[PDB]
Amino acid sequence: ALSEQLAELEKRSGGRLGVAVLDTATGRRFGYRGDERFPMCSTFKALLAAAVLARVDQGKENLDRRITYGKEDLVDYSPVTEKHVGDGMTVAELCEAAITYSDNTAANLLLEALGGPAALTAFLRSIGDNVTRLDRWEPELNTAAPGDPRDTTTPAAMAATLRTLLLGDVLSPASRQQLVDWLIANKTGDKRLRAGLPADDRVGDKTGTGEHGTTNDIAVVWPPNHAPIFIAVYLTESQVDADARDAVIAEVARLIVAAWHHHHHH
Ligand SMILES: [Mg+2]
Ligand code: NA
Repeated sequence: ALSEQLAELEKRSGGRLGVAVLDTATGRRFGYRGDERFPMCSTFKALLAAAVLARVDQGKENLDRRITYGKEDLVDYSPVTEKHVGDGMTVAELCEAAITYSDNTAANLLLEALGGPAALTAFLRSIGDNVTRLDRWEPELNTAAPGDPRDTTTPAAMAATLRTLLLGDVLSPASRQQLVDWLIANKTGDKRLRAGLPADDRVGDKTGTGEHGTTNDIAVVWPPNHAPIFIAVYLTESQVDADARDAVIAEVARLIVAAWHHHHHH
């Protein structure tokens, strides 16, 4: 049923919709185009923060190190970093801005601190993700050209990598919890998966937004008294407007809730 419902939602969107879910309480998993590539856009920033935290755990980076930068480093969509040219920001403040506001300059400064897109990709390979690839910087990585494998993931690989990072022992307990806390504090996803999930659930998420009608959201969801559910949703080549694309994502969450046994709103 869920596959046919998502096929109909995909038709409404006019684009290509990818979904992956895994429930760590029951083990139930689901995919719709789960092995097809989609542009990550800003969903990669969750993985970037994880790679930075791994360097902190190794003593190669410090969350309190202050990065100064200039006006010339600002790229489009930098709501936090544009306020701190004068004083700089610490590595922790840049991770917070990249995840919770999707700040693009913060992501570029963190990519520079990591060594670049190949460093992030090599980190992902080292933790068992053989799919996801980062090739470019902000804002070019949001081009989302159909057929272009640069800066892509698959819904199943991204949800699997989130499980490794948030439940596995890749990161120290402090770093793992910090990453979770940043995702829980996200400010950009209120109209996406969060809008379709039960109000009692605790949610961390990272959105992505790009050209070619690309709207994405990846989330870790804790229902009360319940091991977490991981959800990755990618929508691209969509023909409907930005609010309608957000509503597609929220509807995926509602459809997952409806298909899940014993789960409901209210
Ligand atoms: Mg359950
Ligand atoms: Na400066």
